[PDB]
Amino acid sequence: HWGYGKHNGPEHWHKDFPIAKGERQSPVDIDTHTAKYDPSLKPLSVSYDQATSLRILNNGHAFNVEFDDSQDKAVLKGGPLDGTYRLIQFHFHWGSLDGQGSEHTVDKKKYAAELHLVHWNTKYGDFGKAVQQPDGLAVLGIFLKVGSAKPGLQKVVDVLDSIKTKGKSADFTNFDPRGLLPESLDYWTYPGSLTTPPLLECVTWIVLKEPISVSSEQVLKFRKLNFNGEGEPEELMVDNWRPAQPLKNRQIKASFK
Ligand SMILES: [Zn+2]
Repeated sequence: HWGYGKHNGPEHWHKDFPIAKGERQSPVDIDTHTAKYDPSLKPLSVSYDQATSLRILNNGHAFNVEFDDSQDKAVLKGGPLDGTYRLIQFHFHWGSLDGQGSEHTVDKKKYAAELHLVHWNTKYGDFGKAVQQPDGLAVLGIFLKVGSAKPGLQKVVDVLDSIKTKGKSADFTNFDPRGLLPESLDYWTYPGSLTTPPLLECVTWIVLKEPISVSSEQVLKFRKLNFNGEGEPEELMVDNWRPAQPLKNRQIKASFK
């Protein structure tokens, strides 16, 4: 099955998922000088006051913090979006060392990690229908750099030892994703895809300009996770990022100058 090794990593995915070589694949390099400032872009509306986290899952490629998406309780709107998108889960991508890990890059710079808050368009009723539509998902992408600790991340870090291996989950209630946001909501946006199989071309990407700072100790705990299941040969969950894909016939727009 697909993964992030020599034998099954991103450069192999096209064999099972031919859309990997499609016209709107993610992630991409954000060339900051080429991105067009678009004064028509609205401020992002992130409304997470009523978010209900339920559970955290090691799915063998990342860990997902899952939310109750049975009502409009944690929603993204505004920005480049028309309508309302409900938060279903967040997860991260990260590296074996601090010099790589992000999926998007900024003028070819790689960050230590990247957070993806995944939301689906309520006009399609459920996530599985949304991913079949070109405007089905909105993913908020946030870069992580290593420096000061992110206090709001620590609850996530300190549950990872309970979900070390693929298929483990743990109760994860009352977690407030507002604690993972940077101060500014300035953003880049472009049309793209999920960055994991099935690589569906259903995403409006919203990538924040300002990274959050996490500590080296926080990121080191991410790197103690395992891709493998319980008892299997240990293969650390590191370098679970897809590299930048061709931009093709797309424009990246900036909300800011
Ligand atoms: Zn992701």
